[PDB]
Amino acid sequence: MNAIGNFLVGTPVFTIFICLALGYLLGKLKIGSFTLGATVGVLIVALLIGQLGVFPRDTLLGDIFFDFFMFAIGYRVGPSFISSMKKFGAKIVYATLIFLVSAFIVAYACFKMFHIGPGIAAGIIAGGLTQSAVIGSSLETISKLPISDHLKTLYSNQIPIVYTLTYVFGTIGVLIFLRDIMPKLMHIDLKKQAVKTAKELDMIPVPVIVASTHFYTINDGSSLIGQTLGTVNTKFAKGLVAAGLNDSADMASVINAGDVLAISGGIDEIGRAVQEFNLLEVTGKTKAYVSKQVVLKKNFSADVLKNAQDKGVLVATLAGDVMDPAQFSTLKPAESVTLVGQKDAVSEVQSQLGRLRAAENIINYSWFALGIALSAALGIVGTKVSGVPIALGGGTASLIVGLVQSIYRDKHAHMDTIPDSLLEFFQSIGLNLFIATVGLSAAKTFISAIQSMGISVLLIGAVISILPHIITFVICYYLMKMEPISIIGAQTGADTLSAALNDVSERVGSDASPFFAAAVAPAYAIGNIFLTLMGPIFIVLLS
Amino acid sequence: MNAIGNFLVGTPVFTIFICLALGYLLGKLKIGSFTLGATVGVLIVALLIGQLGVFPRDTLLGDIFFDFFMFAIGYRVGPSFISSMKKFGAKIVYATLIFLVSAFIVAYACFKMFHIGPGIAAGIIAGGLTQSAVIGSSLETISKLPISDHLKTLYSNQIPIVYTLTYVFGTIGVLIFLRDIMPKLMHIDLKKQAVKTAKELDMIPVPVIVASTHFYTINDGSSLIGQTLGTVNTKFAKGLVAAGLNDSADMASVINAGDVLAISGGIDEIGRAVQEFNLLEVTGKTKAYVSKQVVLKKNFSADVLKNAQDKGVLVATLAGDVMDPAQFSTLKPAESVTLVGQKDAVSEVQSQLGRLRAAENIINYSWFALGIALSAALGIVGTKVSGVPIALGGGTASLIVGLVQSIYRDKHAHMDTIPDSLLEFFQSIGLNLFIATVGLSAAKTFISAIQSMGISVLLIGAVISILPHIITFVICYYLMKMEPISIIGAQTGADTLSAALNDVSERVGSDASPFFAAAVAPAYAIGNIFLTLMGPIFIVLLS
Ligand SMILES: N[C@@H](CC(=O)O)C(=O)O
Ligand SMILES: N[C@@H](CC(=O)O)C(=O)O
Repeated sequence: MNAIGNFLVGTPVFTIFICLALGYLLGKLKIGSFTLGATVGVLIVALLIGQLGVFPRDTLLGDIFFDFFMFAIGYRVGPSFISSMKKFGAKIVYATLIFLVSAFIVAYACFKMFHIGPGIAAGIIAGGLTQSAVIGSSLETISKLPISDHLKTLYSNQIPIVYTLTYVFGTIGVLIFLRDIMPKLMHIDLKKQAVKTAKELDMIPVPVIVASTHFYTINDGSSLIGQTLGTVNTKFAKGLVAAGLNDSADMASVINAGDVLAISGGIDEIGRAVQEFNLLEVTGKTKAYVSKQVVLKKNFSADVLKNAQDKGVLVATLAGDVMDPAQFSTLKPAESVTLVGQKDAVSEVQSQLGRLRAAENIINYSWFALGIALSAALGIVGTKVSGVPIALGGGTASLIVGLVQSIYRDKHAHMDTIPDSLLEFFQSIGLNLFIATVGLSAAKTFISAIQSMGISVLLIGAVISILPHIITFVICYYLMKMEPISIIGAQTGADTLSAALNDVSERVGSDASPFFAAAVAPAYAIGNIFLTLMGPIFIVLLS
Repeated sequence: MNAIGNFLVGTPVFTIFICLALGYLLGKLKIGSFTLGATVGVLIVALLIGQLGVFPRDTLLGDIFFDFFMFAIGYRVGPSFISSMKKFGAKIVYATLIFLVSAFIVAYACFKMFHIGPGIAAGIIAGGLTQSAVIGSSLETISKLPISDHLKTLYSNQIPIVYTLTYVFGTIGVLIFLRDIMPKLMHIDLKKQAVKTAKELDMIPVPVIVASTHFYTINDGSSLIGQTLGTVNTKFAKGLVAAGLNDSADMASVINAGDVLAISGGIDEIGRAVQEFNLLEVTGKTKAYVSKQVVLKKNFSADVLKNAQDKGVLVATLAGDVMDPAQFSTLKPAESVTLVGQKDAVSEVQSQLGRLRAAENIINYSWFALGIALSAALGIVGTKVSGVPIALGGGTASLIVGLVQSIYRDKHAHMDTIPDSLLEFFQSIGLNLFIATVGLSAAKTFISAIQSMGISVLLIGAVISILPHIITFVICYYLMKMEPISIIGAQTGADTLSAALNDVSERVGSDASPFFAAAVAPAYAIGNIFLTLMGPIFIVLLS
């Protein structure tokens, strides 16, 4: 009975990664009509495990794995923010401002009416308004602010316990309220209304067809044998070209017998070409005919574009698509494009068109590390407001750093892009690891604190977690008469619920997912910054 | 001058992630004809940075980020190990055994001839034989073994300093020796000889063609209008089927006008079909006609396979390819396969064929965490040999756990697969972070130790890093007369050099990369286990 606790305290890695394994299973368990979720399951399992031992809490591991989560969230939100700012109106920002004001007023009123101490107030804020940087910011503010030392220790110790108590209700309750109750009240379907609104706007994604090189070989005795390749290419419709016979690129090489054309262009265009003149579609074996993407120079000469069209290299954008010849003159200078053709001829046109680009798969670890370092440096800075040393915080600055990096990489393509699955791994495991560490830390005195303050730490959290959403929903839908889905988006962005974001995104469908992302993106940054700042101000005010 | 040090010691995240950013740039700097590399650049930058402050070392962060690296390496090596054991001979294992014996003899002789103390001996082993778990295993062994307390502190403190000194020469020197000097001595080219040997064997990868659904629409008045769909499907050659008109699947629906066939099969087969009867290749817009992968049941009925061939569902393996009908009877029971067809008809055949499978992109975080926990638990176990409490170690057990998990997931496909870029991120950043932490730790007393022991800690490391490779190369090539490339593979696997592995793999070409991986894979596990065990034995013997 003691040996198991000795083993658990001896090996922290086993404890941390065994409080993270069973949590996902508990979250994926289906009980009744609600699923607990990964974070809540991890918190419950950590709370149960932590009773056995006296495990302490490591600050650096949690800080790093939370900075990774914040950077991943900022990177994912990045591209949608500027698009929502351009196209969606300011009502998205206005809803967040209303929600923040309402939460401030309700929290102040409840804390004043119940005389809640500053430590419990910080815990209730950090739990009901689901933000994790509040714990660290409040600890730093409590350390800086002048009080008795015993008061400092008590206030610093009481925060994680109240955090773990109220976090349990916040995620599940607000998820249920924003996923079922509000759609039932508005008498809409989440899929249908969002699809209709996305159809009204132009957020609906449009698929892009990419040209490819298909190796059609010649039918012998087709009566077209004996025509020069340049005239055959001019015979092809707009957007077509033949790379050349075998792996060679020669202007005047008439058809001999059964040789390959390697037609490049759009699928329907190749189809009409085949119906114009029959050809054998053969898989072929050649590694020379490969496309390449290259960033252009500032001069971005178009005469070389015409000469490459004559030469046998199809022009396409970075995504890959045939484009109008009139776009040659009015192209964007120094814009990366993709071309298909011969092994070295594409490189020749590249040398005459611009510097070589870089592949998507490779990752700039130097840029990753520099982003993390700049996030920490930005979080260092802080100002004082009437004796309150407020600071941006470590996690909050990472969101801004990721946003700026994504926006700047969208324009300037010199830097490479982080793979998609890496971001999902980052956010998921980082958030669950931070939650597991906190829950393992605050576990021994859990039962003592739930004996000391039973109902005056859960009902307050429930009220502060539910009431502002109801007020802002009523104001937005009944009085101001906004659109249906943007209300959900703005509320779930202001409350900073990534689980609710993901659940509504997966329920709504892939068609309107770039709509919901645009609805949520402007809210997240303002909500995070103001909720991070709310903590120290509340501690100072109730103190 | 003091403020910068105060900032650096105040914020460990900034220091750790700023000693990791400049390191990659320094490694990618081109000086002369050699590149320093990421790990060596990080060590140099960490050593320069650590002079300013008094930063301590965190054990948990390094342990976790090294366990991730070891798990990623084991997962990548996994599939090749059993294939190399089956096809490559036992000479691969024999070369590693010879190398380990030679390294043991040379190290014992040098340490006895120079009376090197046990701590310096552990450091020299951990540096010259590039293995990082030696530090932790030696620290644990020194803690357990009975000596005077001052001796314990001195021996524990001297290890990282000697480690950082000799690690610099090991990677660069052995990389140069195994990449240029040995090919010059054997008078071979790394690309050509490996390609020839892979052609002699059957390690050469073979590309696989996957069938797809192409929506050919009907030419009006083609004289084939008015034939039932079943007879048209039987008219199609072996390996072809038409899903059905529009998005429907009806057996008797004659061609009306300009309707789509949605031909499915191999590209060349569709080409001969189009030449048999002309069709318009149109991109089309339909989301119903999507393929699915499903794991089969044990009964794996083949009558339903024939009925699905009649029905209009093409049969393919998980990779995706047309397969012979005679393979229907002799298929593997409960083997996952992929089918193309209608939105729900594929699900019908699935219901009659087996349980639904899972997608590639999704990751089982529960399996990841359980693997890490089992790695720690396996590393806990240990035995005693004449008073030496040897143990497997934390990092070493992770390699075995990853190997077993990859091998078991290859057979049983219920568990999902980790994405590829995640493994590369894991190994790279984890190894560089551990190296940065160690270098930042052992920096203040670096100059004092290089004043105390100048030349008697570098020449010994160079000799122990160079000489065993020369001996084993001479024995393998001149006396035993082995094959050329397997010598390089076995030596680079026995020395456990991931940088050398990656560099030779990228230089050799993608064609022979699954050959070099098979040549290196058997060596790595035995080398890691024996090099991890070598440390405590050496400490006890020289003590
Ligand atoms: N999405 C939330 C998760 C949490 O609070 O733990 C946040 O980043 O604030
Ligand atoms: N590939 C080496 C790297 C190192 O020693 O740091 C190893 O895992 O042992």
